[PDB]
Amino acid sequence: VGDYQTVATLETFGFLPPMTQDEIYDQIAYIIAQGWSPLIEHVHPSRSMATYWSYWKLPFFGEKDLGVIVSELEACHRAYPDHHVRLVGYDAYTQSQGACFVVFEGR
Amino acid sequence: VGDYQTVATLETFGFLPPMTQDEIYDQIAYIIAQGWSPLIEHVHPSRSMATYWSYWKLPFFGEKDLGVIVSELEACHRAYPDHHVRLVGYDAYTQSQGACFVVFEGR
Amino acid sequence: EYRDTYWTPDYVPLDTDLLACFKCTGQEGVPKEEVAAAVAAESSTGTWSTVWSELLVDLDFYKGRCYRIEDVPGDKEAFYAFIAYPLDLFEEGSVTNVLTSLVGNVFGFKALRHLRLEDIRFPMAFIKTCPGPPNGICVERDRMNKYGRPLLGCTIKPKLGLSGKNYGRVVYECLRGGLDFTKDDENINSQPFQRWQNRFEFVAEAVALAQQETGEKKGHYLNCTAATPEEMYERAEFAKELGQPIIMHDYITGGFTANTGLSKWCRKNGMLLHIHRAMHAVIDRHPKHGIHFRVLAKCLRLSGGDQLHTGTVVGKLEGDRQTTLGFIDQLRESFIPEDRSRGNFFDQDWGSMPGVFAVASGGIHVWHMPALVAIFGDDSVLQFGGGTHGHPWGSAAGAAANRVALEACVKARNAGREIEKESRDILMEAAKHSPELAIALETWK
Amino acid sequence: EYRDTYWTPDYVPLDTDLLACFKCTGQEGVPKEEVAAAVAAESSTGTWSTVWSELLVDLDFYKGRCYRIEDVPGDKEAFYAFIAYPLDLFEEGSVTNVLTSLVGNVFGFKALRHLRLEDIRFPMAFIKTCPGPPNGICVERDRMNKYGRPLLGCTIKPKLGLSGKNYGRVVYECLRGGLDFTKDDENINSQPFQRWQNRFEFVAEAVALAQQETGEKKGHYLNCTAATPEEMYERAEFAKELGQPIIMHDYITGGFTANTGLSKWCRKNGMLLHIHRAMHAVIDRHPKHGIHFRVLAKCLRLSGGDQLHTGTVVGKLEGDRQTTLGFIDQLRESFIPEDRSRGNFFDQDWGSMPGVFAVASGGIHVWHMPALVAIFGDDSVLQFGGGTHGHPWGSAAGAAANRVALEACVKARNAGREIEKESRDILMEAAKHSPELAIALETWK
Amino acid sequence: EYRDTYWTPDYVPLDTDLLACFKCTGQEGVPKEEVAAAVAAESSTGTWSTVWSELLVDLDFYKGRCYRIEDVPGDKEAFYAFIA
Repeated sequence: VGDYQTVATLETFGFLPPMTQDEIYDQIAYIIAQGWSPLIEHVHPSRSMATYWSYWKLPFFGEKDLGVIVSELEACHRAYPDHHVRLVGYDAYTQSQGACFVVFEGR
Repeated sequence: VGDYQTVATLETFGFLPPMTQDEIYDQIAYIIAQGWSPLIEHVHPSRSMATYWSYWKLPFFGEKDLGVIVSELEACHRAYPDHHVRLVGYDAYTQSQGACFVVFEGR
Repeated sequence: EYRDTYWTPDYVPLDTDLLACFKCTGQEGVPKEEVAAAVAAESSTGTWSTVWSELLVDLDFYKGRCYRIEDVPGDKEAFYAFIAYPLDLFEEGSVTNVLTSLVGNVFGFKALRHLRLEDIRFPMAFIKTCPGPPNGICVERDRMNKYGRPLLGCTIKPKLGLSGKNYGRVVYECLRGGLDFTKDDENINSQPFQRWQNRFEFVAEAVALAQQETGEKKGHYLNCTAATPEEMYERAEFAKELGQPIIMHDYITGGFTANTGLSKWCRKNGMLLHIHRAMHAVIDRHPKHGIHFRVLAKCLRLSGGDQLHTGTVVGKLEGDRQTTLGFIDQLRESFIPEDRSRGNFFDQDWGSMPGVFAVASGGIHVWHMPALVAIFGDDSVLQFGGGTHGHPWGSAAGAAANRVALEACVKARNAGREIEKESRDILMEAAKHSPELAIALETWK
Repeated sequence: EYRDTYWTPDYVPLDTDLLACFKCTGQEGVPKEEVAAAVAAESSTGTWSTVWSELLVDLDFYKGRCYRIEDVPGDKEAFYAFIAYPLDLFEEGSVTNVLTSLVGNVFGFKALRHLRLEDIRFPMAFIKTCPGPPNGICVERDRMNKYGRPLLGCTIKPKLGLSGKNYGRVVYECLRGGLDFTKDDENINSQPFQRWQNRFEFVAEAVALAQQETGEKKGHYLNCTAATPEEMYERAEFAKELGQPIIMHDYITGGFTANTGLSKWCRKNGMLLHIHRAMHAVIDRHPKHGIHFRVLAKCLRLSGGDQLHTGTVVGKLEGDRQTTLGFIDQLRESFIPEDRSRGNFFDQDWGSMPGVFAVASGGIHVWHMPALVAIFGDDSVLQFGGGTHGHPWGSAAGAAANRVALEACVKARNAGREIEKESRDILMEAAKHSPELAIALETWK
Repeated sequence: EYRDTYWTPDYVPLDTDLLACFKCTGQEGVPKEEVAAAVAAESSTGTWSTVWSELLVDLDFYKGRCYRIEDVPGDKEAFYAFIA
C-alpha cells in the first residue's frame, strides 16, 4: 500500500530528517575521538555532482573543541545560506574521508 | 487540400482521441483474456523519451477483476495528474509487452 | 539398383538426424522406391560401378536413409519421400553446407522428371550450433519500444533516381507520419547517380530529425549488400557509427555465407538485420519443381535475421493461405505440430531460439489491412510503397492514414470482434476522424 | 626416509622465504617428522631411488625446509607443520605458480591420510612483484565518493530468465532505492535467452538513468567470465566504452591466470574489479581436509581484485566468527599480528599494498544488519538478493529499508553504543520513519 | 519445503537436458527427497520467502528437476541423486 517517491538525497543521512544540534555535537565528538580532522564544504545544490566542493578555512589539525567547530559551521552557513553545507572528517593515515554528512541544506 | 501538422503522439493510440472508460474496460478485459498482467506507468511528459517510466504498485498477478484495475488507474491519475499515465500488459512467457497504450495525458 | 542399401522399409529416424521431404516424380513406369533411394544416395553417395575406397570408411554409418514414401494428395505419379541424414554429414552451423549437401547434385540426375524440396526437420543440436538471429522478436520489440500493433513500413518509391538529399527527405516525410520503418530498394546499394555514403548520411540525419519531432524511436532499413564482403562490413560499421539501429540485406543474392557473416557482425555490434527475399520466386514460383519457400525461410532463420518478406498471400490471389500461415508458424513459434494442410511434415522444435518477424509487402494498401492483421497476427510488418506515396495528400498523410487504420483494426480485434466481415464499418469509423484515410479508402475501393 | 635432508630441527626461516602451514594427518603409527618431511619434499623434490641429475644443481639450496611441528589443539594425530620455501622456487608475481608449487602433487601421496593447507606467509618481495588489486579500498571509495557507511548490494533474482530490458529495469528498480551496487549471478554470463551485449547495454542505460535520478554515482557489477579470454577482454572493453565503473568475475572457475589478466587490464583501463568465490566451498567445505579459505583470499588479494565474497558467518550458523574476522583482517589491514584463534600462524605484512573489500551475502536480511556492521566494520558490502526483492512493497522499497537500517545502525555505532544488544530498539527507532522497514522487520522477525 | 516444485516423482529426462548425479548426505533425520530438491533448486533457483519477479518469467520451464533418488551401495545416509 502506497509508493515510495524518488527523493534527491544527500549522501549518507540524506534520507533522515535534518540532524539536531546535539546530534551534530555527538558527530563532531566522534570525529575527535577517531583522531580525524573536521573540514567544512559548501557548494551550490545545482553542482552536487561535482567531485570537489568549495572548502571553508583550512582543516583544523590538533583542534579538539566542539564549540569552535559549531561556530565555524554557523558562520559558513550564514556565508552561503543557499548552498549545501556538509562536514567531513579527514584521516591523514589512510587518505580517505572517515565520515561525512550534510549539515545544512540550501533553500 | 490542407496539410497534416506534426503532432507529438503517444505510442499506439496516441493519434486517436482519448479512449472512453468503456473502451478501457474492454482493453483490460482483453489483457485478462490473454493471460497477461496489468501494470501502471506514470512519467513526466518531458521525459517521454526515457526507457523506463515510474512504475506504480507491483504488477498484479492472478488479478482478474476490472474494477480494481480502474480504481488503481484513477488513484494513480490523481497521484500525478500532470504526468503521462499508460497501462501495459505484461506476458511472462515471452518477456515482452503484449499491449500498451496511454490512458491519461498530462496537462 | 540402389534400394537394397538406400531404401529402409522399417527404419525409424534418430532424434539427431536431419529429415528431408522431397516431392519426387521419376520417369514413367519406374519403381518409386528405387527413384527415392537414388535421390537419397545422390545426396550422399554415388558410384557407377564397384569401388575400393568406400571400404576404408564405413559407408553404412555415413549414408542417408529414405524411410517413408507417401502418396501425394492430388498426383499418383508425384510422391512425398522422407530421407534421413546422420548429423555428421554437415558443418556445425553452416546453412551453406546444408544446402550444398541437400541440393548440390541431386537435381541433375536424369532418372527424375521433377524434384522439389518440401520440408526439413532440423535437429535441436544443429539449431543450437548455428548463430541464429542476432536480436529476436521480443528483443527487437524492446529495442524499438513498439508493442500492441504490428509495425508499418514502406518502400521508397520510385525504385531509383533519388539523390542523397532527395532520398533522405522522402524517407523523412514517410517516417514522420507515424510509419515505423522504411526499406531501401533491393536492387539499390550504390549507383552512379547515388553513392551509398551520401544516402546513409542524409537518411541518418532525416531519421534523427523525425525521431526528435515525433517523439518515437524510429529507423530506416539500410542496405549493405554489395560487391565484396569488405564493402558490406564497411557500410554496416558506417551505419553503426551513424546511430542507425537497423540494416537490411539480400541473403539469396548476396549469399548464405554473406548473410551469416552479416548476422554475426550484427550480434557482435548490437544491430538489427532486415532481409528481403529477392530471387526467391525463381526458386519457388513453380508449384511442382524447385524448393518451397518454407525451406528457404527455415534456412534464413537458422542463418540469422530479424525480418523476412512473404507477401501475405492476399490482395491479388486468395490462394492457399493455409501453407502461408504454416510457414509463418515456422517463422514465429518455437515449436510447430505437424500439419499436412499447412505443409508441415515434421514435428519441428526450435528450443528457445527466438523467431523472425514476417514482412508483408507488394500489391497491398489500406483496404486489405483487416485481413492482413487477422492472418499475420501481431508479429509482422506491413509495407505500402506506392499506396503511401501515391496518396494524393502526400507520403506523410498516407502513412498517417495507414497507421490510424492499423490502430483501429487492432483495437477492434482486441475488442473481440470479427474484423474480416465488418471491415467496412471499421474503416468508416476510422475515417470519421481521419479524412486522409477516407480519401485513401475512396481511391482504391 | 627423507627426514635427514628435509626435516630441519633448528632452522630459522629467512625473511625472503615463503612459509606454508599444513595440517597433516599421516597413516597410523608413522613418524610425524617423516611425514612432514615427505610433504615438504613432495612440494619440491621427489625420487624413488638414487639419481644422477640432482648432482648438477645444488639440491641443498633449492629445497624446502619443514622447521616446526606443533600439536593441533584438538587432535593429537593431526599436527601443524611449517614448511619454508626459497624465494627462487616461484615466478615473480604468479599466484598460479604458487598454487602449482604448493598443492600440485602433494595431495596424491599415499603416506598422508589427510592434508590441509592452513596459512601462507608471503615474503614482501613476492608481494611487491605481483600486480595486486587495480584500485584498492581507498581508491574505490574515492571513485564512488561513498564513505561513513558500508556499501549495499543485491543479487538480481531470479537466478536467470530475464531479458535485457527486464534485467535492466529490475536493476534500475533495485538501484534507485539507494542501493550501492547490484551483482549479476555467478553462473549467468551469456545465455540463449539473454545475450550479454543486450544485458550490458540495457543495464548501462538503467545505471545512467538511476544515477541521474538519485544524484549519486552508481554502478552495477558486470560479469566478464566467459569461454575464452578474448571474449572476456571484449566484454570488459565494451563495458568500459559504456561508462560502467565496475565489472565482476569468478576467479576460481575462470582461473587464476584469467583473474590476473583481468586485474591487469582493469588497472591499465582504470576499472573496478568485483569477484565472487564460486566453487570455493568445494575446496573449504570440509573442515579437516582441503585448502582453508584464508589461503584462497590471500591468493586473490595477491592476484588483484577489489571485492571478495565471504558470507559473514552469522544468520544460519553462529560458528567460529573468530577465524572469519581473522581472514577479514588479512583482507583489509597492511599488517596482521599472529593469532592462533583467528587462524593466523605468521606475522604477515603487506607493506603499503592496498587491501580488498569484503562481501557478505547469502541468507541475510534486515534483522542481521547490526551484527554484520559490528563484525565487518565499515570496509565491506552487504547484499540481500531475496530480501530486497522479496519485500512486498517492491525491490526499491526493500533497498530503501535496508539503506535506512544501515544508516541508523552506523549512526548508533558512531554514537558509541553497543549495537548488538539494543538492536531491536535501533530498528524500531528507524522504523519510526520508514514503514517499509517496519513491515520488513515484521516479515522475518 | 521445496519438494513440491523441485522433486519430480515420475518425470523422465528429455534427450536435450543436462543430467547430473550428486552423492548427497543431508543432516541426520532429514527427508532425502527434500534435501535432493534443495540441491536441485540451489543449482537454479533460491528464495527465502514469497517473491515477485519470478512471476514475470516462467519458473516452471527454467528450473531443474531431480527425478531419481537411489540408495548408495555402502551407505544408507549417502544417496545418489539425479538432477535434470
